[PDB]
Amino acid sequence: SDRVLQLTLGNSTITTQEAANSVVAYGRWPEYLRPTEPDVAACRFYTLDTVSWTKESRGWWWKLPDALRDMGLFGQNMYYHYLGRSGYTVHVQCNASKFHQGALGVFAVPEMCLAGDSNTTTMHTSYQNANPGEKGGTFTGCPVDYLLGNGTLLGNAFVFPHQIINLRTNNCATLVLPYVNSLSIDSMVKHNNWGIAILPLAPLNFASESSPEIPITLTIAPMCCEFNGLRNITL
Amino acid sequence: GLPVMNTPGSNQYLTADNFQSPCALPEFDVTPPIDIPGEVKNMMELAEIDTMIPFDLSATKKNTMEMYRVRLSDKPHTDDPILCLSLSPASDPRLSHTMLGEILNYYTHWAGSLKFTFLFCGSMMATGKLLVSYAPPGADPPKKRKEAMLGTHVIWDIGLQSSCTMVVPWISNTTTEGGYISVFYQTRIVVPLSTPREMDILGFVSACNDFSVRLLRDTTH
Amino acid sequence: GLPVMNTPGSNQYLTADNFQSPCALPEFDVTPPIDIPGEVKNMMELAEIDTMIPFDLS
Amino acid sequence: GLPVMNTPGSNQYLTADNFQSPCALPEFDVTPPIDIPGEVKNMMELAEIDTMIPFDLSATKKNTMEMYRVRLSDKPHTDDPILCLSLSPASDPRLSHTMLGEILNYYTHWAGSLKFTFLFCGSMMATGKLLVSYAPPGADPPKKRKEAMLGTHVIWDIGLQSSCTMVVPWISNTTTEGGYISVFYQTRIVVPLSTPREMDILGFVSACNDFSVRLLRDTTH
Amino acid sequence: QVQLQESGGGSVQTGGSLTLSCAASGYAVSLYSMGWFRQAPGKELEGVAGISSSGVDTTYADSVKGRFTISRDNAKDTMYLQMNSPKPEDTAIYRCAAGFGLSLSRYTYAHWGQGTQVTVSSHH
Amino acid sequence: QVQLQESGGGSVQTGGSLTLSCAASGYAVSLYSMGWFRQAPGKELEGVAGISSSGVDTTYADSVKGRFTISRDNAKDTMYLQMNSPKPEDTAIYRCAAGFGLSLSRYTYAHWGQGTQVTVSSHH
Amino acid sequence: SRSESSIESFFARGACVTIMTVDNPASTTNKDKLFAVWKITYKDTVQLRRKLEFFTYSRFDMELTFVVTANFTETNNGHALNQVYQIMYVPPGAPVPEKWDDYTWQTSSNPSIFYTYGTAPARISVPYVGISNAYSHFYDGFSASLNDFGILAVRVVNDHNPTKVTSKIRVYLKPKHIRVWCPRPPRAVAY
Amino acid sequence: SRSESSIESFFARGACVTIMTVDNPASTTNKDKLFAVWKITYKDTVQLRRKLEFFTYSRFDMELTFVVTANFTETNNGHALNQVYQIMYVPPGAPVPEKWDDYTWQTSSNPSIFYTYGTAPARISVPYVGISNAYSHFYDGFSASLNDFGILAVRVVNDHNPTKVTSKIRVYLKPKHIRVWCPRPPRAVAY
Repeated sequence: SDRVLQLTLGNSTITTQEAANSVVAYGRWPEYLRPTEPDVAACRFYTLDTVSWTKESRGWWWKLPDALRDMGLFGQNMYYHYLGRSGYTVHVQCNASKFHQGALGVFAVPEMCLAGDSNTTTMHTSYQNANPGEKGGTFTGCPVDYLLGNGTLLGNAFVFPHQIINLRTNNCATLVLPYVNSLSIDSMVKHNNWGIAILPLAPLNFASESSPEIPITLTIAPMCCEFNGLRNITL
Repeated sequence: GLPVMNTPGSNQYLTADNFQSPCALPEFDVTPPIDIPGEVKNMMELAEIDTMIPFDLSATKKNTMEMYRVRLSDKPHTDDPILCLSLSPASDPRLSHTMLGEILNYYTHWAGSLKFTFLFCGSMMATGKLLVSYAPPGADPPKKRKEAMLGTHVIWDIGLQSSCTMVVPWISNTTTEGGYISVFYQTRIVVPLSTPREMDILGFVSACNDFSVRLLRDTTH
Repeated sequence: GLPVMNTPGSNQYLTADNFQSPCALPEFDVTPPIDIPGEVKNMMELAEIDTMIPFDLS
Repeated sequence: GLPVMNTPGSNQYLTADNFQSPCALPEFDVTPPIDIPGEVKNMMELAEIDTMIPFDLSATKKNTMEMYRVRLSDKPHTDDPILCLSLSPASDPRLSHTMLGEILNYYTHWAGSLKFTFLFCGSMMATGKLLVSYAPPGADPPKKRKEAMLGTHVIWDIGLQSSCTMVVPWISNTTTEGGYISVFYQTRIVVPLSTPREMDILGFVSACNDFSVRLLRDTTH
Repeated sequence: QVQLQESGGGSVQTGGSLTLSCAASGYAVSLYSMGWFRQAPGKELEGVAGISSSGVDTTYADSVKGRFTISRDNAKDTMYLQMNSPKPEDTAIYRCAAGFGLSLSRYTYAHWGQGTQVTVSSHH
Repeated sequence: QVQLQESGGGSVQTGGSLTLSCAASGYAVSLYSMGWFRQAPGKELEGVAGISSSGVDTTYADSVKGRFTISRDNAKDTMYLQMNSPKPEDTAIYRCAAGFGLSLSRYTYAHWGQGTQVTVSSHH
Repeated sequence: SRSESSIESFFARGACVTIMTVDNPASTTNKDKLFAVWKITYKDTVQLRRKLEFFTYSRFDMELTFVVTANFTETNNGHALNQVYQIMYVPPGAPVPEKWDDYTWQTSSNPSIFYTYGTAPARISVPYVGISNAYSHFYDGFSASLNDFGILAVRVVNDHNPTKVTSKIRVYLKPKHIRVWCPRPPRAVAY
Repeated sequence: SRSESSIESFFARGACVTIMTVDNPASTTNKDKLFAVWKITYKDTVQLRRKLEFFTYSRFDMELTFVVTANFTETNNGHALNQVYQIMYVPPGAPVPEKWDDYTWQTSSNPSIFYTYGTAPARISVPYVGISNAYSHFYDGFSASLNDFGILAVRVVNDHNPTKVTSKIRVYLKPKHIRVWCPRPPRAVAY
């Protein structure tokens, strides 16, 4: 759209799309809990593993704060504080041309659980499999794609706040998610607040031969993060 | 004691009554709430949210990701519409599975207006004009372009925008015949150079302000 | 509880009583009426209407 | 009589109800009270009273006067703390037997803050510096002096005063892991001339203003 | 509900005349129009034939006109897909439930039947 | 609750290798660290040996290092106090329950076991 | 015009959650022994469950109604005097009873209600007894173990009678003053 | 925030104090003879006892609830008409009854309550009937003989029936408006 501006959260450099429509989760802004507040140190853009959107792809998914566990300062506070809360400015850009055709679906599922009608026992999946870090996870046609990986017919996946990266429109996704949970503060280590999933709405089709697939990018910034009780400084 | 007289209804439990009852835990520390965003008042709010209608429920395309991908295929100017849809929001398989539709399973009566939104899932370089139509109840599906075109129709240019919205006016339930919604090749698809001659479309229905409901029923097994 | 005393008539159903009763459907969408002409208040109104007496019953 | 209607709950006894009841002795000479000092309003008041934590529950030292005498013994600078304590006020044997702790047996939830007080039970002539530490939940017991020292610690000089108080901040119950409280030989004990090289210490935990409780349970046999 | 049950499919010498049926287990059989979709192994279920709401229109695919036939039974629910002279490509899996249209499965009458495999085998 | 039950004690010729056990009748056996306290007749129950929360650290008293051994069983609860070469002073009453530490009983894991008397007797 | 449609009337229904069975045998039958114990959940049923599951978070005052019907199992002309059933509501985290005998059964804390058969059904209410600010119908991660509203306990209060009387406790729940946060697409199929 | 925690809610519970047994025999059984007599104390039970014992002095309005269930002891098809039980509350220091016959049983002073089985349980209240300004849970010295709130007496009001009906009086006490002076460390073990 032109005239795009960069924002530097001290260390991080952006250069957005421009602005072209952003999304606020239930029209709410992240505000302080009414503690250890890092501010700029842990409230600065971190870039996750850029993944490859291929014809064959089923989708991708990440947990918050899980992904950003291995993220410098934010991750320290996270590991060094028993009690903790935060917000996130999800920014998923995917650049292609006027010779590519498809539609990306980025959803924000508070408590994004996956599979098992064994309500009797959930979590089941192992701690490591439930927390795949920055590298991320993928749906399969077990996160059954058309059931949001969770037994629920995807056609409704639009309940959660979302934007559609339609190739021929905006080549970006901008999602703001204030802190959601029953608790006022939380065990960041153990509990995942949000679930950023990105599934194909329209498939990837490219003209003749060009880019055999294209790339999608997740850089997210923590929004007003705080924590309770500084535990042992384990180095 | 004060003279009192017992009337019919005494000692009988009303499933949907409204009476005061004695509290099991006097003075309990009720944790107060917080402003967790996601506060709802009604169900209709959920229905005035767009929902991807799973149009294609063909043998294979029913119950997989293709149920949503209505392909613009290389065929002729066969006027039998690109898409056909019966406006029976609960009594039509494609509409009964919507967010809106699921709520319509929880009442016997629904009334007001709805709206169809189309996302063109083709190239920036690709163009064409399509036609969205709605023949209100009574009228039958308009089999030829002209027939639909004659009535309420919307000519939607691809090469100008990806977003098309056509609101549906007045309708009413008892869960037997309503309206129809249809898509037609006004023109046809213009492909620039060597670009995949078969791209798709995505439809999103959502309720209107005027849309509400009455008489609460269910279904569970 | 408040001292109360039960008197004769309790537990007995009067066919032509006038009591308040609990509602089966709380908050139901009662369709409001319209001015359909033909609103009557009493039966006598119907009686102050001419009627062809069938005199000849041979 | 006034038309009345009997609703569900009539004729049923609620163990924790709140109803008016008829009096067995009308006009009885109720002796009026006097200001006997010792008037309490709540239980928490009793919990914001210091209580000698019976730290030493060793085979012999459990259930005799020594359970309270944590000896400062002639050993080396073995950094495994002089005293160790798990902050599980009801789920920890040493804390479950306290005044505070006993009350914590009468609820399921307790929340707020607590405070540790130490009385140095050594000579006026004896000195040294000790270290009181609290690593909040998550953190494990800090096995070496340094590890505890790195975090919230209090260096307490014997040769300056006998009274040490370190308040504990934020915690919460469901009667599964909390914090830890520890004592370390910052320096070591300085004995003047020919004085008994093994004296003791006395610990007193008490609640903070912010400390309260919820959901009343029990246990009796 | 009209629940459609497909019959009439299998092996025939290339150049026969196979009539394929589809019983409507519902009242509004008089519903809408009708149809027959075939899908080759892994390929799409393209619109072969179609009849009207009454059982009057006759709409076929480019390959199948001239030979293929469709006729819905008013009285006895089922529509008859008569593949006059079946061929090697007519060795596709057949489905039914097309009321309100023809051409594409990208619409029609969503509530679809199961499937029946027709194998046009003439070589011995 | 983890309720500890002490086993492995008694008479041995001074200079043997007695392995002493202590079963944990509770889930959080993985609790904390562990240990073995001995008390001579009327004397104090000093900290002899200790293992970690996982069953990794090895901490002994000045007398007992080089010979004594401690190993908590993860799978089968009990910690093994192997008094390699027991001596006349190792003729003390042994106890267990030391999760969170070593050195002194003036702390550790309060909920303590009963007792077992080891008598290191070599003279005949 | 939108009313009956609102939250306070989406759940303003008295739906069964569970059906528990008790007995008063003179014989020794320790299986269905006098006591009945059930974990207060919505999870057992279907209807009420899906309804709540439209959302991820909730707060509701939890009322319960207990209609109790009985009968004589053995084909005998034997008799029985009218009975009483102590309904013990147990707030989350307490000792759960077994043998209808135990100390717990005297509670001194737990609210319990004695009911005499053949009258207006049993009724109580437990306000938002959430350990959090909301009841999360779903919770992603590791501690499934839901929220726990406690456990319901009913036994025959009267002593052993020559003629064995079997009863049933039909439990209904009206979640008065309910509030919900962030909706999910509802469960497509069955559980 | 401290509420439910306060005294007026530390004891705002209905805890059993005693379980007394009566009968209506046509036969001569002088042991469990018609009458039931029990010294109003908290001392018998456990739960309620320890609770009070947290303090040394008290004042409380003493309410009591009597749920009464019955049955037929002998394995017979015999019958019995609904019954009545006179509950005699006896204020401290009065003549204590024996044989359900005696003058005392007509009282003209003592408050008594007749109850007809199969209804809402029995209920009364006795305000602070302390001979002092407070009820000392402990008293050091010599006059153990506690305070005495009196004695409860129940019998079958109806005459002798061919079929012997045995009943039970479950007594509960809610010490409404309680006040306490100078606390002690509570009793470590059991009694």
